[PDB]
Parts: sequence; structure tokens; C-alpha cells
Amino acid sequence: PSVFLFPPKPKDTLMISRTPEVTCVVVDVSHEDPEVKFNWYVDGVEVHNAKTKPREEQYNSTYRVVSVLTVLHQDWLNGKEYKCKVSNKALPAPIEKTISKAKGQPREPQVYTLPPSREEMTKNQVSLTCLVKGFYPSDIAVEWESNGQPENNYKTTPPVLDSDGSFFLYSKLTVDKSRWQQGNVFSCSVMHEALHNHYTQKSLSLS
Amino acid sequence: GGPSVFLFPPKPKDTLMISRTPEVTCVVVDVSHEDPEVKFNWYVDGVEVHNAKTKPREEQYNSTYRVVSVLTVLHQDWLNGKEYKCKVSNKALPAPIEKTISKAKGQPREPQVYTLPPSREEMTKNQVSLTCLVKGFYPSDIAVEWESNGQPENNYKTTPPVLDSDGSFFLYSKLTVDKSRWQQGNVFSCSVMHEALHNHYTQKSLSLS
Ligand SMILES: *[C@@H]1O[C@H](CO[C@@H]2O[C@@H](C)[C@@H](O)[C@@H](O)[C@@H]2O)[C@@H](O[C@@H]2O[C@H](CO)[C@@H](O[C@@H]3O[C@H](CO[C@H]4O[C@H](CO)[C@@H](O)[C@H](O)[C@@H]4O[C@@H]4O[C@H](CO)[C@@H](O[C@@H]5O[C@H](CO[C@]6(C(=O)O)C[C@H](O)[C@@H](NC(C)=O)[C@H]([C@H](O)[C@H](O)CO)O6)[C@H](O)[C@H](O)[C@H]5O)[C@H](O)[C@H]4NC(C)=O)[C@@H](O)[C@H](O[C@H]4O[C@H](CO)[C@@H](O)[C@H](O)[C@@H]4O[C@@H]4O[C@H](CO)[C@@H](O)[C@H](O)[C@H]4NC(C)=O)[C@@H]3O)[C@H](O)[C@H]2NC(C)=O)[C@H](O)[C@H]1NC(C)=O
Ligand SMILES: *[C@@H]1O[C@H](CO[C@@H]2O[C@@H](C)[C@@H](O)[C@@H](O)[C@@H]2O)[C@@H](O[C@@H]2O[C@H](CO)[C@@H](O[C@@H]3O[C@H](CO[C@H]4O[C@H](CO)[C@@H](O)[C@H](O)[C@@H]4O[C@@H]4O[C@H](CO)[C@@H](O[C@@H]5O[C@H](CO)[C@H](O)[C@H](O)[C@H]5O)[C@H](O)[C@H]4NC(C)=O)[C@@H](O)[C@H](O[C@H]4O[C@H](CO)[C@@H](O)[C@H](O)[C@@H]4O[C@@H]4O[C@H](CO)[C@@H](O[C@@H]5O[C@H](CO)[C@H](O)[C@H](O)[C@H]5O)[C@H](O)[C@H]4NC(C)=O)[C@@H]3O)[C@H](O)[C@H]2NC(C)=O)[C@H](O)[C@H]1NC(C)=O
Ligand SMILES: [Cl-]
Ligand SMILES: [Cl-]
Repeated sequence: PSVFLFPPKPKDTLMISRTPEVTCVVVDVSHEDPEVKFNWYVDGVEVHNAKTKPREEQYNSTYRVVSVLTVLHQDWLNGKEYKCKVSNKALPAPIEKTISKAKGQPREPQVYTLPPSREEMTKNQVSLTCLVKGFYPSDIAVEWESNGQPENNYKTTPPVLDSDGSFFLYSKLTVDKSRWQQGNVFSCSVMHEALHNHYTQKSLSLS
Repeated sequence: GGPSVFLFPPKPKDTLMISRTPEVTCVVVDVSHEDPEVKFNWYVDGVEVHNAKTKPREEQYNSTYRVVSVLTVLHQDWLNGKEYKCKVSNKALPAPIEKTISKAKGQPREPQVYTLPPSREEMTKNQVSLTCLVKGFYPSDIAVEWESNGQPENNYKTTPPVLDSDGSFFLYSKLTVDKSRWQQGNVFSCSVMHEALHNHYTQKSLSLS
């Protein structure tokens, strides 16, 4: 059987209101050795409050058994080390994967907004750009707002690694050229641990 | 509990540059000890070909074999959407496995390319960032570079193609330059290679003011 350990969503670890969960996925458990017994540890110290989900048989030969652990916000942002430990008869020794927040100094993202280029202004819709660079680790979340209302016609590139070991990304919001003319304000907002209040906003409006 | 086949396409740049070699790799894994021999047959649009380079078997750390076979593809063949089928045979299988690969089947779309300068707030920095927006292209195979005067700049990074809401793709490319070098009106150039541009190449330039 094969063990895969997953980290929480970036907004879940950043907002005091939400619930971050580290997940531990067991795959390839036989119908003759079906017993999977987990053992979680936070800095090697065993915890018992994991919520093992209903065992679901995957559509092939085998089941997959998933254990959800809520993590403390302080702990994950102090990159404590979460050890999943799945035991099965079919295994030689118990398998032990280990996840944590990315090690090293957290670095503040720089957030810049870029307005559509003139060549684009000839088209029906235009492209509002948000550059976010110099941040570490790569766990981040980017959204678009206008008139304090969620804009949702955007796409964001993945974090790309840069020469200093920090990350950058761009987010592109697509709007009707008409709407951007008449100088509406559109806002790019970024949530990252290194920010004060784990949030910054920047904005952009027709000059 | 049987061998698994995986068939990979050529790298984007390799399909787009006349100097590179675009190749199709067919990888067999989970080959057992008692049934280790793997036979490859390769078909280009249904016609069998006999110049793949099949590598020797190679035992992996998990006590199974991995056997691969590499077929070079012609640049024009791949771009015209020929279909490359790898037929793997192995005594542990009920009948041969067949996988087929080709270019992406959707309607080609010319990339539109827009250059963006630094933002005013960025200028207060020691190093500023020149931005290329390549959008609306399809398929996602694309290559992007930067050029100054006539030499290829080498402090750029490019995002992967991102799937847009119309089923085409976009990416951005970022180049980091000295603020004082963008100052003084130097020209920088963003070159894009894509199957559906004329001569498969377009170039856009960025200057101060
Ligand atoms: C049999 O079968 C099985 C199964 O399968 C299936 O089925 C079948 C029938 C078919 O179809 C298939 O195909 C399918 O799939 C199988 O199994 C398998 O296995 C494998 C192995 O073998 C594996 O693999 C792996 O994977 C990984 C990942 O994955 C991912 O992705 C995918 C896609 O496709 C998917 O599917 C998966 O699942 C995943 O995902 C993920 O997950 C996770 C967990 O869970 C998560 O997390 C989480 O999340 C959550 C969320 O939430 C929620 C939301 O959403 O929000 C909540 C809410 O409330 C709700 N909502 C509502 C409205 O309701 C929701 C709900 O619930 C629902 O969902 C809705 O519907 O929810 C939260 O947030 C938490 O907190 C968290 O935690 C996530 O999200 C997801 N995501 C996504 C995107 O999706 C990967 O990664 C891997 O890779 C790795 O590994 C390898 C080796 O191993 C290598 O090669 C690579 O490279 C990698 O590596 C790595 O790397 C890194 C860096 O680089 C490092 O770090 C490390 O260390 C490394 N490692 C090593 C080297 O080792 C792989 O790929 C898979 O997964 C499986 N699958 C499954 C499905 O499970 C089996 O196998 C078979 N058998 C045979 C074939 O024989
Ligand atoms: C044992 O072992 C072995 C080995 O391994 C090793 O060892 C171990 C022990 C450890 O250590 C580890 O770590 C190592 O590695 C194994 O094997 C394995 O197996 C697995 C399975 O099981 C596999 O997996 C797969 O994968 C893939 C990918 O892969 C890649 O990547 C990775 C990372 O991640 C790596 O690892 C690999 O290698 C690969 O890589 C690649 O490769 C290639 C070749 O070479 C390359 O390319 C090339 O290159 C060259 C240079 O060199 C030149 O350039 C040329 O030109 C070319 O050709 C590349 O680059 C690379 N990459 C990188 C590195 O990055 C994936 O894909 C898969 O997945 C898939 O499948 C699955 C199934 O199974 C599923 O689930 C998923 O989902 C997927 O799916 C797919 O998908 C797609 C999309 O999505 C599709 O398509 C589609 O279709 C549709 C229809 O409707 C539509 O049309 C659309 O549009 C489209 O798109 C397809 O179809 C699908 N498929 C299916 C479903 O089927 C997987 O994941 C792996 O790979 C392996 N590995 C190796 C190494 O081999 C075994 O297993 C063991 N055993 C036991 C028992 O355990
Ligand atoms: Cl807490
Ligand atoms: Cl050729």
C-alpha cells in the first residue's frame, strides 16, 4: 500500500476563521489485508483527533482510506512537522510520510498592477494584469474585486520559481473594454503569510 | 498486476525549432521477472515504421522492469497531426496494449502578444520587470524568449500555459533588468514561437515612453 500526505489550502491556513486540514491518503489496500491503522504525530508527539473517513473501495481492485487531521494555525505557520503513519499487514515496516510548511524565511510579496497595453485596447475585451513577486513560500491566494464585489472572470498562473528562490505569478482579469473605459476601479487582492494582516490589496483604474 | 504503458509527446521547443529533435517516448513499467520481454511496434498513421531506438530493460528500485522506446518524429509530420501508435506486447498481458498520440486536436489559434512595462510603483526599485502577455493561443505548445539589440536576454522566466475560459491558453513572461537600463530608452523584444503564427514566429518590442 502507498501513502500520500497533502497540505491545507492556502486561505485555510491564513484566515483565523477557517479550518486547515492535512490529509493522508492510503491507496492500494488489498481485500485480503484490508486493515489500515493510522498514527499521527505533530513534531513526533502522537495525536488522536484525526477523523478517518468512511472507507471507500476504489473502482479497481483496491480501497483507498483517507485520514483528515485539523492543524492549528500557529503550528502550520511555524512549520511544525506532521507525520502520518499507516500500518497494514501487507507492508514490511509501517510507512511514514512527513509534510510541513516550506522551510526558510517568509518573504513579503510585492504586488503591482498593470493596465492593458494599447494594442489590446483595439479589441472587444481587455486584460487587467496583476504581478505578484518575491514571495516565499509559494502558498498564496489571489482574487479580483470591483466596487467591493467579487469579480470572477480571472485566471492566475501557478507560482513560478525565480532566481533568488522566491516565487512570482501573474493574474489576469478579463473585462469588456467598454467597462474599463469609464474608469471603474478594479482591485487585485493577495493573501500571503508574510503580509501584515495576511492580506494586501492594490488597484488600477483608467488614466 | 500487469505492465502499464505511457506515451509522451515531444517537448514544446523541440517541435518548434528546426535545430531540435522532437521525439515520442513510449514507456512500459511494471514488467515482471517471469515475463520480462517487451516487444514494441510503431505505426505512423497506421503504417509500421522500423527505426525507433528501443532501450534495454532496466530494473527499478521497486523490483520491476522499465523498458522504453523512442521514435523520432518529423517536425512537419507532428505538426500536421499525424498519429503515433505504440503497440507493446508482453507475455503477462491478455493481448497487446496500444496507445496513440498526436498533436492537440482542437482548432489552432494565433497567439496575440502584448508587452507591458513596469508599474510606476515598481520604478522606485533597483530592478524592474518587463512583462510579456501571450494570450489566446492554441494548442499550448509555445516557446517565448527575450532579446536586446540583437542578443538573447537571459534573465527572463516564463509561466506555464494557463487554460483560459474560452479553451485557448495564455502565459506571461517576465524579464528583470536594471532600472537605469530601462531608463535611457533601450529597446527590449519579446519573441514568440507558435505553430499558428506566420513563419511560426512573431516579435514585439518594449521601449521607455
Ligand atoms: C486504482 O485506482 C486508484 C484511484 O484512481 C482513481 O479511480 C480510478 C478508477 C481511475 O479513474 C484513476 O485514474 C483515478 O484517479 C489509484 O490511486 C492513485 O494512486 C496514485 C499512485 O499510484 C496516486 O498518485 C499520486 O497523486 C498525487 C496527487 O494526486 C492529486 O491529483 C489527482 C488529479 O487526477 C486527484 O485524483 C488526487 O485525488 C489528488 O488530488 C488532491 O488530493 C488531496 C487529498 O485529499 C487534496 O487535498 C485536500 O483537499 C481538501 C479539499 O476540500 C474540499 C474542497 O475541495 O475544498 C472541501 C469542501 O467542503 C467540499 N466541497 C463541496 C462543494 O462539497 C469538497 C468535497 O469533499 C469534494 O471533493 C467535492 O466533490 O472538498 C482540503 O483542502 C484539505 O485540507 C486538503 O488536504 C487536494 O485538494 C487534491 N487536489 C486536486 C488538484 O485534486 C501526486 O502528487 C503524486 O505525485 C507524486 O508522487 C509520484 C510518486 O509517488 C511522483 O512521480 C511525483 O513526481 C510526485 O512526487 C512528489 O513530488 C513532490 C515535489 O516534487 C515531493 O514533495 C514528494 O515527496 C514527491 N513524492 C515522491 C517523489 O515519492 C502521484 O501522482 C493517485 O493520487 C491515486 N488516485 C486517487 C484518486 O486517489 C490506484 O493506484 C489504482 N491502482 C492501480 C493503478 O494499480
Ligand atoms: C515501480 O517504479 C516505476 C518507476 O518509477 C521510479 O522508481 C520508483 C521506485 C520511484 O522511485 C519513482 O519515484 C520513480 O519515478 C513506476 O513507474 C511509474 O509508474 C507510474 C504509474 O504507476 C507513472 O505515472 C504516470 O506518469 C505520467 C507522467 O509521468 C512523467 O512525469 C513524472 C513526474 O511526475 C515522471 O516520474 C515520469 O518519468 C514522466 O516523466 C516524463 O517522461 C517523459 C519520457 O521520458 C518525458 O518526455 C520526453 O523527454 C525526453 C527527455 O528525457 C525528450 O525531450 C522527448 O522529446 C520526450 O518525449 C517528460 O519530460 C517527463 N516529464 C517530467 C520528467 O516531468 C502521468 O501522465 C500519468 O498519469 C496519467 O495516467 C494515469 C493512469 O495511470 C491517470 O490516473 C492520470 O490522470 C494521467 O492520466 C493521463 O492524463 C492525460 C491528460 O490528463 C490523458 O490524455 C488525455 O486524454 C483525454 C481523452 O478523453 C483528452 O483527449 C485529453 O485532452 C488528453 O490530455 C492520458 O490519456 C491519461 N492516461 C491515462 C488515464 O491512463 C501517470 O501519473 C510514472 O510515470 C512511472 N515512472 C517512471 C519513472 O517511469 C512503477 O509504477 C512502480 N511500480 C510499482 C508497483 O510501484
Ligand atoms: Cl488554533
Ligand atoms: Cl523533418
